[PDB]
Formats: sequence, structure tokens, C-alpha cells
Amino acid sequence: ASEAKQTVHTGNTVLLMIKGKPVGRAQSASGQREYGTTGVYEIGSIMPQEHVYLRYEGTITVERLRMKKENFADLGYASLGEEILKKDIIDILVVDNLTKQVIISYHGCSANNYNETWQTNEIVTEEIEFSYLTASDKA
Amino acid sequence: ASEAKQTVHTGNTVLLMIKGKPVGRAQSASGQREYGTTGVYEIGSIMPQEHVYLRYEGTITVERLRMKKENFADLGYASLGEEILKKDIIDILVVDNLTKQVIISYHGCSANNYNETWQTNEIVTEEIEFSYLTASDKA
Amino acid sequence: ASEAKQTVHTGNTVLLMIKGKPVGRAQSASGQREYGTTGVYEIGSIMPQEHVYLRYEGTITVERLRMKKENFADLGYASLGEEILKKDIIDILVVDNLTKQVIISYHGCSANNYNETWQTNEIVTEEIEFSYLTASDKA
Amino acid sequence: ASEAKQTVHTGNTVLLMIKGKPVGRAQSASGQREYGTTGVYEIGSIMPQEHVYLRYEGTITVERLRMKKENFADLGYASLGEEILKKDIIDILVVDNLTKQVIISYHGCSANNYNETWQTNEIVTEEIEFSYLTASDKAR
Amino acid sequence: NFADLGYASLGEEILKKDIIDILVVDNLTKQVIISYHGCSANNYNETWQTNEIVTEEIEFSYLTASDKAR
Amino acid sequence: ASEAKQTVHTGNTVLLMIKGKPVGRAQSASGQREYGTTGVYEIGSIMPQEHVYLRYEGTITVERLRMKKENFADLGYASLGEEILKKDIIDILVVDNLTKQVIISYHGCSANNYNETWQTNEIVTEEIEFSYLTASDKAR
Amino acid sequence: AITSVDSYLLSEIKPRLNTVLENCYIIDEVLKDFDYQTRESFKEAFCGKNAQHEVTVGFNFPKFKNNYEAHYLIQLGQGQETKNSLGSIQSSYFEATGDTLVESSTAIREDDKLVFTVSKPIGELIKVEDIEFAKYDNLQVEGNKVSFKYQTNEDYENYNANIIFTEKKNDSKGLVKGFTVEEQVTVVGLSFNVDVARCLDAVLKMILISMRDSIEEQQTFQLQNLSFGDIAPIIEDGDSMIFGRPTIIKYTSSLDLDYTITQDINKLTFKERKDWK
Amino acid sequence: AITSVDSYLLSEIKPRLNTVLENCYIIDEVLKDFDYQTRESFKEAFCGKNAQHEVTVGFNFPKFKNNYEAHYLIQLGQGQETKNSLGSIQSSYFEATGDTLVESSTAIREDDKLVFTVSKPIGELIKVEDIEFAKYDNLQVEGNKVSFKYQTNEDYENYNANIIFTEKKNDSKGLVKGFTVEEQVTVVGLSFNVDVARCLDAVLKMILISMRDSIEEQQTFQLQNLSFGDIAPIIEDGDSMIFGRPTIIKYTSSLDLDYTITQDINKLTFKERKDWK
Amino acid sequence: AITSVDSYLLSEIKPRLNTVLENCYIIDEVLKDFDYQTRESFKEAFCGKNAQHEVTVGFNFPKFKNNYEAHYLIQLGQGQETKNSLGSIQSSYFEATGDTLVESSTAIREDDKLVFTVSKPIGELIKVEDIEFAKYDNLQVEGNKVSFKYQTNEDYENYNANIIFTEKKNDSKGLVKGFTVEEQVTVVGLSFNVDVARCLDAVLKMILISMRDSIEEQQTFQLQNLSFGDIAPIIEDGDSMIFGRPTIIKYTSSLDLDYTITQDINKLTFKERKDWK
Amino acid sequence: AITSVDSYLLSEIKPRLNTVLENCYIIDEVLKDFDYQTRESFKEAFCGKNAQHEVTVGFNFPKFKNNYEAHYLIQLGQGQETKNSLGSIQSSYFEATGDTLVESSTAIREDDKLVFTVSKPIGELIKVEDIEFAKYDNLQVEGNKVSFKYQTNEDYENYNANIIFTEKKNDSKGLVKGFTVEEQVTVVGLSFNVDVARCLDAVLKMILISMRDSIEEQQTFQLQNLSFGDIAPIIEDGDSMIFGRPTIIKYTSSLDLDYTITQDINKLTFKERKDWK
Amino acid sequence: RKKRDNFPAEDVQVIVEGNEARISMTVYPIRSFKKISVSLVYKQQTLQA
Repeated sequence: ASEAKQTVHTGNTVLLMIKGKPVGRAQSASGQREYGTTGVYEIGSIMPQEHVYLRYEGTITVERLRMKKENFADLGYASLGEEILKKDIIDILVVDNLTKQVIISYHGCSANNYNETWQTNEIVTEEIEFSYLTASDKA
Repeated sequence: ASEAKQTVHTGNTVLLMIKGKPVGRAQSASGQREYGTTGVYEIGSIMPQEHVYLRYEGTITVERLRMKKENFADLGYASLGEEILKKDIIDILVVDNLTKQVIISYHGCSANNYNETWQTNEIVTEEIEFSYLTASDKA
Repeated sequence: ASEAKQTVHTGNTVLLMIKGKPVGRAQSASGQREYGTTGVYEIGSIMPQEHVYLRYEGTITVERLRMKKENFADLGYASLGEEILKKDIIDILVVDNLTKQVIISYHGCSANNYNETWQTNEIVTEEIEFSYLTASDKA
Repeated sequence: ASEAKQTVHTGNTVLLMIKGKPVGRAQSASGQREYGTTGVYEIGSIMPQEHVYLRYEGTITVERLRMKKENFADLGYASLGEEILKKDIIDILVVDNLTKQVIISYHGCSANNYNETWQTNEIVTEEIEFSYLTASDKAR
Repeated sequence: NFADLGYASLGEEILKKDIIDILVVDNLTKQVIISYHGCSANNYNETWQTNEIVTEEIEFSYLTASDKAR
Repeated sequence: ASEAKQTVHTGNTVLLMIKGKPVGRAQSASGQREYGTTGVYEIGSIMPQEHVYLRYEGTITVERLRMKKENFADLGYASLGEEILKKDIIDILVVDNLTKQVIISYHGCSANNYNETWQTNEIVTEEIEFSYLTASDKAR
Repeated sequence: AITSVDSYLLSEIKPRLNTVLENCYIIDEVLKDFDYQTRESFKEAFCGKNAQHEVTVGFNFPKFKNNYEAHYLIQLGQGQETKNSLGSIQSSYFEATGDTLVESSTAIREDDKLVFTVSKPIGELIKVEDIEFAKYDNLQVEGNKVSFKYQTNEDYENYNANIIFTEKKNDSKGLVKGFTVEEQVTVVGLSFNVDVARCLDAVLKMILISMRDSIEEQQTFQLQNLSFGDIAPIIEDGDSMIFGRPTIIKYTSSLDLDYTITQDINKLTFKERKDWK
Repeated sequence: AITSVDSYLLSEIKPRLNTVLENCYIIDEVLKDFDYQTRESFKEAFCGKNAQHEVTVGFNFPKFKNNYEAHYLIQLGQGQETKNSLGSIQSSYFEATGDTLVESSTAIREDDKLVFTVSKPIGELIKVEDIEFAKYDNLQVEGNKVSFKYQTNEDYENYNANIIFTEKKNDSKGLVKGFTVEEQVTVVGLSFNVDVARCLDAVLKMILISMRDSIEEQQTFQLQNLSFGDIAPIIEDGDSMIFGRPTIIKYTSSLDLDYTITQDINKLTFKERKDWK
Repeated sequence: AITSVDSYLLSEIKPRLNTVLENCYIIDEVLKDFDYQTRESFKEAFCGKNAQHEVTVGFNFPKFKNNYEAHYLIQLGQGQETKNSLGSIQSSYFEATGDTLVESSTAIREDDKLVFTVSKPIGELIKVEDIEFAKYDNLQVEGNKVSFKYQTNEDYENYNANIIFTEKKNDSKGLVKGFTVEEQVTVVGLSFNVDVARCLDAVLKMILISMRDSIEEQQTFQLQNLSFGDIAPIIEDGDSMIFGRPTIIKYTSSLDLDYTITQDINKLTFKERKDWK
Repeated sequence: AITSVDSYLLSEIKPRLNTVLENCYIIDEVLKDFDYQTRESFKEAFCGKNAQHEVTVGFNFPKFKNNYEAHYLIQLGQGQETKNSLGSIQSSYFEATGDTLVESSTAIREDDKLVFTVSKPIGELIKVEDIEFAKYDNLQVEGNKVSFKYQTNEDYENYNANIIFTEKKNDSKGLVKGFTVEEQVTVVGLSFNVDVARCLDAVLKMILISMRDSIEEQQTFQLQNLSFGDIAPIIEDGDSMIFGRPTIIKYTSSLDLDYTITQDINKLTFKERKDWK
Repeated sequence: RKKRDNFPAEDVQVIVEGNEARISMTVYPIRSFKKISVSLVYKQQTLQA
């Protein structure tokens, strides 16, 4: 039995795609978003009178097992040195695995930091964080 | 046996409603509230003489499993991009499941931040936080 | 056998009373207190010469399961909105359950913050914090 | 609240415009105004009998991040040397971002000073100050 | 705004203003706490910022003050 | 964005150059400019009838970490004593780091003051201020 | 109160089980995921008014033989106290209140009031269905009657409502003293046919989901939590095996007593007495 | 002191059980949630002064046959020490104090004082019920009597009170040395009728809730915590099975001894002695 | 819905197992890591259309003898509820929606529209394969047909597509009430040849990996998690031993019911009534 | 791929065990910590080309009698899936790639290129041993040959190298879908002589340490983890006991399938269509 | 990106078939008015002095 009226996304239901290639062995993606909502106050009451949006901010963080090939460094999306200055912005798509249909797009991603951890009883882990210009979904 | 003289609310006893639709698969709601209570001191004693209320503040935070349909983004209550600038304030009602009777109303909610986490052994989670203008109950 | 020469208070031994009604289903009470003790130093030694008391401060924090009736909001002790401006100070008594004898009184309580948490596998929890003008015991 | 419903102006609700083109990367603008208001006193009272306006003066300051093109120097709104003598007075508008209705015009702006700063690990900044003749709720 | 309400001036119109009374008033009773009498503007100031609410500041000189309205 | 695509200049996108050699360890540069702009008033109005330019003045300040060699004193761009009288005016260029196209020239710089500071646990610093005659979008 | 989860479950399951089994399309919806032949055989055998077989419910350890074709065995399990109140005060009351009740009623005119009559004295009124009264309506409760002003409401002179209320025992003060317990009951659907055991499991899960909305376990017996065992032979050495799949139903509930207080104080009085030392 | 939780429970349960069983409306309230026939059968058999059957209480391992129709078997369990004091000093005293007691008494006039007489020497007075004395009242205690000034209090010349106090053993100093123990006792209501076992469980839970307020386990035996077992056959191979549902009662309590100190010092004395080197 | 993981697994495994076994190069790829002789013997015996032996699938506890040469025994296991919604509201709907379906279809011209016909009434359209319509295309759905403007699309007059959609039961409002359960099923490949057991293990793991992409366990039965037991003799005292290696398949899934709401409100009305006091 | 840890271990252990046992000084180094007589007796009996006894390796549950003097019994154990990828995408490929291989080869001149020939089509070249080519060297791969410019390299016209590469199956796109499993295999050295069991333990630990560097368990079967049991009698009721010391080898490895994608898109095309409304 | 430097998502259609994707935009040509419809509303206004 398969019902649409209730369904949730799960780690198996969702592809992560960059430049039209799926990212293998991605372990998590975390999208965060902030609007700078500021409350308005005045002489005459303690209550907030209004809220205003002042500054949009957001980041996408991805953790991945470091493959022997097609790393973020080998794919070119990450940067180890000064060549960060030569990477154009990229768009990261999160896509429904069944329908191949875009769930959410992160547009204009730009790398904040890049980590690798080498440890003796574990698989090596990549982690990367991007600032992005906007996010959207289409339906 | 069913007694009213003692009873507590529980996760099963309480509906969460927005715009007259119940929010499916909501995992938690957290309401927080602050009055800015400031103590008055003077030359002549170490004791507080008085307390005064100076600034009301409060937030409602909701965690939810990301459904395949009727997300906060699909419902329009959340915002991913600049369209946050076009969302009017909304009222969030917490309602008794048995009597359909309003327990508490959060009025004038306005989004502070919106998160989605995609992870490999888990259901995807939405979380959203609103600032609100006031809260009330009616009986 | 029942001995007075050693005895400790326990969760079952102590009533919490407000306005002459016991508070049902209270889960904890935490009383905290500070005197601003400041050390005096001078040219000629590294040692403190004296200590002085400069500013008394204290709070009482109460956690409670949210009942369906006689909440702090229904009792009127808590405030959800601007009506906080119309609540007079209240005195909170902690009382020996056996003798009905006052253990400690918190005088002039005034609310700092009020929380409610709605969660899916748990009973709903109230929590409230008051600043108070003084505390005392009588014997 | 929606941007269409806010009671207060905010930086996103307004635009800065010169000669009909929007000023990009504008960080701040500060407008100051003085009337020379002077109190009159006389023998027989310690208190001012009235106040009178004497001399209007006003300055508008604009600060920006320096762009690689279309700077004030590149657009010809600022001067570095002799060319200041060949400038002429300009009007600066602050404008409603939704409707493009004018909020304030500053009329007859003329530059007082122009300033630049370069830093190891920061965006380059421009600041300019104009004195102006008059201001109005409307365009000229 | 002060400019929209006619309590402030941007240009020549300052000459056509006249002196005003400013009251600070008890919010409960609407009883006057302080009157400032015969206020006349000294300066008027505005500031615009990328990600903040716009601000107005105005300074008036005044003739006298009283515990009561005129 | 790529450095080739940024709309704003940043410290890494620009170079500071004197006599055709890059100034190493440059921490900051500040360029200031004044025109002496003065408002004219007359009987019959409280408002300035026009503004006029009177006296150009400008100064360029440069701050650096002191190197063990090729300091301003070692390179001969600064003076400690009588030798100031035997200096002559120099041109200071701010230059696009990619193309080596000039962004600003300061012409005829002459030193106003020169300053040094030594600290227990910090890098030594140099600061120098030049007054200059003119500035231009181009080299002389 | 003191409570008995096993007897609650027996009393609640038996009527619900009967009312599902007498209603074919409910079973046809519950069993939609099973194999077609399993579904049709179950519906033919046990379901509808003409059903020749029957299901049964009862506690464990009877002295007689049961309907081992299909039988829900109810089996009281473990529990432990989990949360305590300060002073063990679960609540306090000014008027001894009984169980919560919901009753259908109709308005009638009486002396230019509308009134609803209820079978028992109203200790507290929680809700008159689909009505919120204004102060002008002069809502009053008295004895076992709710009363409501006629003047503006004449169109509703025969309005039909449900009243949610609770009994009063008596006018007395006291403290509800007690604690919360978390307690388990096991239920197993026995059948010598494995496909019947699997269908009885499905029907029981449906019944428990439906039960979660009932007033009984909304007010008491909160936080129903379900666990499920393997399907296994319960008895293995007859002429045939008997199969079942256990389920454990866990509930959180209050155990408490009405400690009445006889002491009442109705006047302070003040006196001054003089110390001549 | 050293304590014996099992003998405390036996001594406390037996009178309480008797006083509930001789009082029909208490059982009628306790069993309100059970099936009507279960309730009425239990109340007919075991309850009221005319009851022909009887319940019984005793420790495990007797050499004789018990009343297996209804019997509370008490069964001392495990424990462990949980919290220790620095130096193992649980307390200290200037006057060796005995058990806490509550006694009814009446005032009498004597020599223009009011006095209350108590059966034993008062080591400490905790409370005179419903009275708070002022300094003017010249409250004094002496031996086994409490004494109270008559002058302003003549209306109370025969006032009836309860005195809460504690004995004194002797006038001696010492340290109460000991530690806290957390200890378990099991209780099971045996019956060959399962519905009787379930009712005995309900009655025992009511009794323990009522017990929580007693002075014995307010001063000692604190933090009563209850756990409940499955209902099961305790014995299975008679002409009939015997059923029971265990409950475990856990208590936190102090084990300690009075280490008396004989050393006393009643004068310092000072001397100067001169060093001529 | 209510769900039956065991019957899902049986229904899903049987066709997939058949379609792999009738396709030699799939087995030749799956068994590439095994010893050459093991691989060739398995492929000769069980694989291809000419295969003289056969594998079989069925539930445990049949009354007949099975094909102990190679048999997948399916064995329903434990489960527990894991996550609950506030108010138990799993979802809500304005139109009662059935199962998700995928069907092949072809466009046809009709009255200068293109239309796709579907076997059942479309409750919701999720995707028309490989098409994204513009507003100009005037996409409309009606009954069991999808309709699409002809004018600009004449080249596609016979275009072949797959429609992903879901049934509607009826036009009614309600709440989907329920919870999530995590549940286990065991599967074991029995063979009296140990190398056959090891190959059946490999084939089953391949089948389950392939199953993860199916709509059935994308929409329901999510988060498949696999555990593997030791290889051991299942039966030890025949003329030969029977071996198997268990695997446990764990799924997370929703149990829920359609609580329909009959109440509907279609007009507010306002009245002013005057209070003369 | 699908993998079989037991058959890997058998295939890897057998040649390594033979090559150690035919080489006396290796055993003389491995057993340096044992008693002199134990060492010399083991080396005399089992070691060197003249050894009259022999060790043996095989899976458990054979139908025949084994060499109980010294026998490594391999015994497939438990496992569980541990880490999953988003979308279960373990990787993706544009060209179906086989196993990794290392082969010895020699350069030859051909048409003023140097070439290395490899036994199979090169799907990817990982390393030519001890060479890093410059762009001037015009490194190219074609079919099963690697080719390398002669002009500057004439001194290397017969250079001997090892090529590390991997096969290609075919030119096709797809997704590697699967997951990671952590899996256990037990190995025990059986002997009726306890000192032989202890020496077989030492030799096996040496072999596994040496195995950690092999390409097989560098690319797959990663994170080898070893646990060791007590020495005990495996069989106790013959004319003599049989002893062994178990070791458990745990590996982390990927289970996955090549899901090929047939869909390919090789041209977008654009059209403008006009809306006259 | 292009229209920022220099199209509505509702106005582009995509069909993929047989390794080929046809992307079809709507476009609006210039017509000529044949109808003018004027809705004239008479309000009234309070003057004050």
C-alpha cells in the first residue's frame, strides 16, 4: 500500500544534485535561514507595535565521506588554496528521488569553510559550508 | 473512569491549528515570553524597592516532519527567499482536541528563521520560529 | 519509628501554597539568592581587607505540569499579554505538610518570564520565574 | 508585516537616486539642517522674549562601497582635482522603492569633501559630503 | 512625519511656521505632566541605513516650561 | 564571486605602488580631499544663494608594518632629519592588481609627518602622511 | 481515582468490536492491504449480521473452554509510578466532582427561559455543544438544569445539543492526593488459523486508534503506547496449534484519593489586650 | 535508629485494613471503577461488620496453613546504602531525643496558668495545635507539662488541643552517626479467586496512598515508591490455582546510632609563665 | 492505512525473484564474487528458462512439506510505535485519496485538445512524465482524464507518457489520525546445500536493494534497515541438515485511519440585537 | 558489488598460509616469543618444503573428516548495515568500471612511441609505477594499451613497470546504489595439541596483519577489526580433546548494484510560439 | 540571470522525448485595438473651508 495523503521525506527519498551530477555518499545537508526580524517599540506601551524584516541570511552545510575520487576538491567545488578566488557561484538542487522533481534550490552558493578529518577507526569525512544568495522551490 | 478535577494536557490532547487547518505531523511547539522586569534600587538600602515591567517579548517555535505536500513552504506560511516581504501576519491557535476549544492564541506571528535538515537515517525535519505581537486565552 | 533529631525535607513533605490554595502537580521550586559581596583591596597588600554587601537579588522558579484547569494563567498569577501590567505582587509560601507550618516565605513576587512546551510523547509543562522583594522564615 | 504594510520606512523601502539613475551599493545617507535660531533678550527679564531664524545651512553626506566601475569619480558626480571647477550643482533624490514616488529632494548639492580608504581585508569605501541650497517634499 | 504633519521644516517654509506647545502626558489619566511652551525648531536631522529603521531627530528651543497646560 | 567578477574593489583587488615598485606589507591607505566650499549670503534671504570653491587641499596617509629592509627610510621615501630638505615630490599610485591599470594617482606628494611605534609583543608599525598637489584617474 | 486498566479495556473493546463486525464496509476498508482471498474469507466468516462465526473477548485464566477460532485474551501487566507532585497534591477542589459525562439534550421553553435538562446534578459545565453565550444571555446553572434566556433566542426554542459536564458528589473541600502510574496490559488475538490471527491483529490496531479519541482515555489513561510481539504458537500439542500475535498497550494514568477537609474558617476576629508590665 | 521496614508495614497495614473493611462506603468508593458484580460480591463477602469472610496479613514462611481466600503476604526485600554524610554525622544533639509523638490533651487552670499535661517528658515541643503564642503569653515547658499564662486566656480554660512533641531519653551530648539506605519490601494479595486478587490490589494501593501522610513515614521511611508485577498463579498444582499480583514498596530511610560524648569542658583557665632563657 | 509488511514482502519478492531467475546475466553479475564452481552450479541448476529446479517463497507454519532445496521463508516479527503527531493528526484532506499509481498512457486528439486517459478517477496528479506545462497549455484534469491544449502541440498528437497519480475514493473532509510504527520481518533462505544458502542470501540482498526504489516503500515502508544472522542448521536430525542464514528487514511506516468530518459550514450570518437594559 | 567475506578470506588465507609455511625463517621470526621447544617442534613438523604434516583451510560443516592435527575452520558470522548515503547513491559513473587490477608490464617501442600492453581494456589508469608524465610526454590510453612518447625517453625503451588500473565493462551511464555493511567472520585453528593451537593463532595473526595492505581489503573490506576468544576444547569426548582459540575478523564494506540509466539527452532545441490571446 | 543582466515560469513549457528536449516559450505580438471599454464611476466629495 502506498498513500500520498500522508508522506514525509527521508534520507532515501531525496537526491542531492550539483551541476546535474548526484553527490555520492553525502551524509547530511543542513539549510538555515534568517530574516533579521526586528520589533518596533515606542513611548506609550511596552508592547511590540510591529515587526520588520531587515536582512536576509542563509547557509547550506553538507557533510560527506571523503571518496578516493570526485571529492569536492576533485570536482572543483571546494577550494584548498588561493584558487577559491577563481570559483564561480554554483546552484545546489535537492531533488525528489522518485519523480526527479526539484524540492528546493539553493542559488548562488559560495564557500565559507572546508574541513577534512583523518582518523584511525573511521572513514574520512568532508564537510563544507556555503553562503547562498537565495533559495526557492517550484511546483 | 474519567475525572475532570485533575487532568493535564498531553501531546494527544491538543490540536495545533493555523488558518483553520490542523498542522499534521507537528512534533513540538514551544512558547516563550518575557516582560523585562527591572528592579529599582536607591541610596539608603541594598534591598529592591520595586519591580517594573518595561518590554514585552515572546516567540513561538514549531518543529515538524517535512511532509511531501503542505509543508510550511507549500502552505505559504514559511518563506525561502525575498517573498518573506509579502507574507502578512498569521494567528496560531492551540486548541483542545476533545472540546475544540481554544487553549491559547498567539496573535501576529512573524517568521524569524526557517530550517530544514536532510539526513540519511532519519525523516526530514522542518523547524520555524515566529515573533508574535501578543498571546491570549478566552474562556 | 519516627525521629526528629535527624530529618530532611523531601518532595512529599512540603506543600507549596499561593493565596491559601495549594498548587497541584508542581514539579519543582528553585529559590536563588545573591548579596553582591564585594571584596575591598588596597595598596600595601594583596589580601582582601574586608567584604561588603551591596545589592540583594533573588528569584523563585516553579515548574508545573499544565493542568486543564487552574493553570497559572487561569489562576491569574501568570500573564500572557499586556494584562501583566495589572497583576499585583503575590506572596509564595512553602509549608510543612505535616504541621502546616511555614518553612519559608517569598514576599513580593513579580513575574519575569512564562513558558509552555507542547510535545508529542509528554505531558505539557508550565514554567514560571518571579523576582521577589525579600524572603523570610518564622519560628 | 508585509513591506506594503509597514508603518516605518526602512532601508529596503527606499532608494537613492541621482540624475534619474539608482545609486548602487549605497551604505548610508545623513541629512542635516540648521536655521541659525537665536534667542532675543532684553533688560527687565532673564528669559528669551522670542526666537528668530537667521541663516539656513544644510549638508547631505553619502557613503558607499567603492565599485570597480560607476564610482562617483567615474560617473562624474565627484572631483579629484581642477575638474571640481567644471562641475555644476546637482539634485539628489530619496525615493520610495515600491512606487518610485519622491520622498525627499535635496536641491543644488555642491561637494564639500571626498574621501577614500583602502584596507587589507575589507571592501573599499567611498564617502562624499555635499552642501545644498534647499530641500523639499517634491522634485524640482 | 514631522515634515508631513507640518511640525518641521526643510526649506523656506521655516519662516511660515509659528511656535508650538509640546506636552508630556500621563498615559492613564491624560493629565499633563510637563508642558514646553513656545517651541521653535533649532535643527532637523535624518539618517538612512542599509538594514535599519529610518530615524528622525528634531531639536526645539522653547520659551518656558510649566507643570500645567497654557 | 570570482575576483574577476566582483563588483566592488577589495584590498586584494588593488596594489599600492611608488616609483614603479609595489609597496609591500601595506596595511592601509587613506585619501582625503577638501575644496574650501563656502556659502554666500546676502541681506533679504536667510538661505545661501550659491556655493563657491575657494582652496583645494588634500592628504594621503599610508600605514605599514615595518620591514627589516626596504622601509620608507631605507627606500628613501621618508626622512628622519636634514635629509628632508633633499627629498623631492613623488607620485603614489593605487593600481588594479589584475591588469596593473592605474586606479588613482596622487601627484606631487610631500611628507607631513612620519611615525614609528615599538611594542613588546607586536609587529612594528610605520605610518606616514603626505600632502599632495592633485589627484587624477590616470598617471602623469 | 483508583483505576483498573484491564476492565476499562474489556468494557471499551467489546462494544467497538461488535459494532465494527456488524458493519461490512469498515472491515473492507481495514483489510484493504491483505490478500484478496484472506480478506474475503474473513469477511464471509466473521463479518456482517449473518456471520455464523463470532469473535469473543475476556480475561485470561477462565475455567472453561474458549472460542479458539477467534478470541481476544486480555492480560493485565506490569506498571510503575513515574511522576509525583509536591506534597503529593494532584489537585484541589471546593466541590467534590465525579466523572465526566456527555449527554444529548434538547432545549425547552420555561417561563421565558430556555433550559436544558441533564440526568444528574451538574458539578461543572464544560461545554454546551455549538453555543458560546454572551453575558446578555444570562447563562445560569442550577441543580441538574442549565438555563438560558429566551427573549432573543426564540428561534432556538427546540434546539438540540450535547452537554459535556461532570457530576458532583457533595459540597465539600479537600485535596486530591495521589501520583501517576505507567501501566501495561497485553492483548492477544488467538486463532488456530494464522490468517485469522493476522486479521484480528489488524482489527485490534484499528480499534485502539479509534479509542484514542474517547473521553475515557482523553481524561484518564493518557499517552497510549503500543508494542507488538512475534506471531507464534501459543499452544503446540493439541490436534492443531493455536497461534497469536501479542500487543502491549501502555497507559499513563493517575492514582489518587479524595482527602476531604472538615476544617472551615468563616470569621476572623480581632482583640486588643493591654500589657501594663 | 535501626529500623525494620517489614514490621513497620505489618503494624501499619493491619489496623488500616481492618478500619477500611469495617466501613462499607470506603470500599464502595475504592471499587467504583470495577465491574458492578465484582464490586458487590467483594462488598458482600469481605466488607462490613457482618462480613463472614476475612482478610489476613502476615510475613512469609509460616509453618501453618493460611487463609488463601484473601491474604496479604509481606516479604522483606533488597536494599543498598545511597547517601552518606561527611564524617558520617547525620546530626548532633545536646539532649538525647526519642520518637516523635502526637497526643490529644486539654487545658486546665493551675495557679493562674493554663497547662497541658503530656504522658511523657517533653524533649522538644514541635507544635501545640491551632495555637501560636506571643511573648506575653510566657510559654514555658517543664518536665512532661506545657504551661501557658491564664490572665488574658480565661475563655480557653478548657480548650482541647493536640500536642506534637518528642520524647527525651536523657540529658547527654552526642553525635548521630549513620547513613541513608534505600530498601524494598514486596507485598502480594493471595486469593484463589482472581477478582478478589484484583480487589485486594486496589485496596492495598489505597492504603499505601493513605499511609504516605502518616508521621511514621513522614519523619522516617521517606520517598515511598511503588512498582507492580503481573497477575500470575503463585501455586499451580493444588485442586485449584492461587493467584496474586505483587507490589514492591521502596523506601529511603536513615540507619544510625547515638554516639554519646562524655567529654565536657566547663571552664578555660589562663596562666602566664615567664621565659628567662 | 493499516498495513501488513509480511504480505507486502511476499507480493514484492515473488515476481522479482522470478524475473531475476529467468535472466542469466543478472545472476552472473550478482554472483561474480563467489567461487567459479559455486556460481556455475547455481546458474545451471536454478537459473534460466530451462531450469529444472526452482526456488519458492511463502510464510512460515505451513501444514505441507516445502521445497527444502531452496525456499525463502517469510516470518513476521516485532514492532513498536516510535513517533507521534500532536493530536495524532498525521495529515488532513479535503478529498478522500486512495493509493498512488503509475500507469502508461498515450495522448490522443479530441476536439482540438490532447488528452491522456487513465483507468481510474484522478484524485491528484503528481507528474506527467517528461512534461512541464505552461499556463498557455491550459492544463486541466477532469474525472479520469487529463486534458491538454492541441494548438501548439500538434507534433505530440500521439506522444507516449507515464502518469503518476493517486485515486480518489470520494469527496469528503476528514483527518488522517494515526502514528508511526517501526516493524521487523525475518526472511531466511533454506537449503540442504550450504552453497545454495549462501547464493540465496546474495540474491535476496540484491532484491532488497532493488526494492528500495519502488513506489510502495518510497511512499510507505520507509527507512529499510537490514541485519544478518549466522549461517546455521535450521533442522539437524533428518537424513541431512537444513541450513539457512536469516536476514531481518526493518521498516518505518504509518498506521492511520480516515476520520471523516460530516460537519460543514457554508454561510456565516450576522444579526444585531438591542439591549434596552 | 555484492561480496562474500568468507570466500574472500578462504581465497586469501590459503596461498599466504602456504607461502609462509614453505619459508622457514618467517616462522622462526613469528614464533620468536614462544618457548624454544614449542618453536622447534612446530618448525620441524609443519614448516619447510620437507614438512611431513600439513595445515588445511576450509569452511565449517563438511561431510568428511578433517585434518584435526591442524586445521583453520572458517565460519561466516553476523552483520548489520551501518551507514547510508542520501538517495542511497554510493557513487555515479559515466563508464561501467570493473575490478581494480595490478599487472607487471614492459615498455616497447612502436612507431616512435613507447607503449605498455595490459591484458584487459583499461577503464581507468590509476598509476604507472615510478613514472609521473609531463604534458610534453603526450600520455594517452587507448583500448588495452598505454602509450608514451619515445623522443626524449629512448633510454627507457625496455623499462619494466607495474600498472595499477581497473577494467571497463561497457560504455554506459548509471548510479551505484547501495549501502555499507559491517560483517563478522570467525576463524579457529583446531588442533589436538594445545601448543599447535597456540602457534596457529600466532601465524593467523601475522597473516591478517600482512593482509591489511592488500588491494582487496584496501579498496573493499576496510577497517579490519580483530577479537580473540579463550582457548578451550572444541570437542571433548573422543579418545582425545580437540582445542582451538577463536578469532573474529570484522570488516566494513559496501553492498551495491549498478543501476544503469538508458536515458540520454544530446540536444536542447528552442522554439518561440506566439500568444494572440 | 539574463533578464537581471538585461522570464515567467508559468510561460515556458518543456517536453523531453527520445534524447531530445523541446523548450517552447510563449511570446506576445503587437495587435491593434478594436474595442475600448470605459467604466465611469461618479463619486462625490466633501469640500471644507
